[PDB]
Amino acid sequence: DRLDAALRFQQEALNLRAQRQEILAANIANADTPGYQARDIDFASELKKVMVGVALTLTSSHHIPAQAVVDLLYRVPDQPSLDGNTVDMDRERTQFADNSLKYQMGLTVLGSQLKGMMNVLQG
Amino acid sequence: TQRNETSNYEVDRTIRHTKMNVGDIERLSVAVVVNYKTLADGKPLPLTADQ
Repeated sequence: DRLDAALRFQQEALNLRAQRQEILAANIANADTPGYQARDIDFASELKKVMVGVALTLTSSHHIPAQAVVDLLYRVPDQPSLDGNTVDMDRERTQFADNSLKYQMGLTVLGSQLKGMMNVLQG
Repeated sequence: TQRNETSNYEVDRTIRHTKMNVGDIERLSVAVVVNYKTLADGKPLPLTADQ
């Protein structure tokens, strides 16, 4: 559908921001686990990958339709801890706040596009 | 381990429509009686098992 193509980029950006938000909050929650590595995703490359499948064929009514079913990069440690935990509070707190801001911005842009498509139709 | 398998099949199909004939035979029973054998003398000699 053409409607999907217009809203594909913002939807994928919003979903990627939510996933990275979950990853950052997991990094915050597991700050005290000894031996836990701080993981993160490269937002731009994954957004390229998602932006850049074959529903199985249903011959009749009984035939069952096809059933549907990111890469994590390690953060470079800054300070060496003794328990092997590489999670840094300041870095991930700033990243968490930034991801929240960008999620809000994506919501704003997507809502503006939908509202414009709506006022085009209203009449 | 996780295996999710979905398969759609096409099957052979045979429809047979039959209208039985009216007047067919269900059960036949037959009674046959034979005579004896009267020779030139005239004695009614019975038949044999083979015959």
